[PDB]
Amino acid sequence: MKIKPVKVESIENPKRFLNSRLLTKIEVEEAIEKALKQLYINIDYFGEEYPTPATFNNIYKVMDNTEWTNGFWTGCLWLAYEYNQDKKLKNIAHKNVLSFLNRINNRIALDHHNLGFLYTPSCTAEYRINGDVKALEATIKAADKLMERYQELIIDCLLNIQLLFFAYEQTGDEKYRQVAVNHFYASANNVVRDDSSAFHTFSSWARGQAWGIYGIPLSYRKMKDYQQIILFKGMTNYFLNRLPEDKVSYWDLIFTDGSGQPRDTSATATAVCGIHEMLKYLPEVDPDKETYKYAMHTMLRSLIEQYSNNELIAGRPLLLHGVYSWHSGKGVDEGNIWGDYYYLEALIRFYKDWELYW
Repeated sequence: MKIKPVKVESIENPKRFLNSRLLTKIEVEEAIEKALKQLYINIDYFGEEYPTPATFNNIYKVMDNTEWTNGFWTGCLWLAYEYNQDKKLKNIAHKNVLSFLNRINNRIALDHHNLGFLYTPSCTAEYRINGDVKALEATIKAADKLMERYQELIIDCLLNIQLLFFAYEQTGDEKYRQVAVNHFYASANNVVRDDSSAFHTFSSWARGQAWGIYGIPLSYRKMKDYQQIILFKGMTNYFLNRLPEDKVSYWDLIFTDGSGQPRDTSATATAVCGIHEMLKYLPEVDPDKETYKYAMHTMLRSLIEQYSNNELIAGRPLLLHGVYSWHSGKGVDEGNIWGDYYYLEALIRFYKDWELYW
């Protein structure tokens, strides 16, 4: 299958990225340590329960395993575990995994399309880390449910399908791969506009753009279609060209400095992960490769220096100033758990050779 032509905008004023300082080991390390201090605080606060999708006045409420976002909390714990190998983290995160197994076994609150977001950073993550068999079981069950739904289109489905590529690799069953590949091309052609912008379902919502920026290289790993690199370039350049002075996306990329509109830091964290991933594969002769490298550094630096949480009290997020849903008035200028997750994932990506949960 083919990818429709898209307009790849030239990266405007590339020196805005190229003239910046790369992040040092100590800077990233200190950001990770600050994040983990908050996580350890929140461990005692949440116990075996979960943060709400977004904070309220920058304090998460405590909820059970029933939203679309619970996996991102366990994801934070596993990422912390990547850094310090603390058995305490493993023990809590594994209890979450058992809860996720229970959730899929008993079909509890699973009327959410992105089973990938729920099971990948929680269950597939533990499997990646230590081969836990119940984490594997939950993941395969999640994958099977997704397969059933894809026979009985949203941009974040580009991350959703990673669960299918995993199932293909684990079982050898080609059907997982076929559905994954088919859904990729259908999403790419439909949910991405000709100017390389995006909408949610089939102005430019920043997180939707970032889902594409990360979803595409994730899929590229498993498909190796060069037109995916072109599409990544289209979507990424569109994003970078609409970043404000501090390089942190406003919630909608039609807004910039002086708009008075809230930022969405979660979109920027996700884009940093996406660019980091794509750079593993992008040819050295790509004239924009170095610009991308510096871009992701400048974006992540701003998140660390200007947006990361500095108040270490119960319920605080890792990262401030996200937007959950502007139109519903939910989590507007609030921390959110996926933003926390991708922020920490970006830090871990920069710090170590990280084995992807995705």
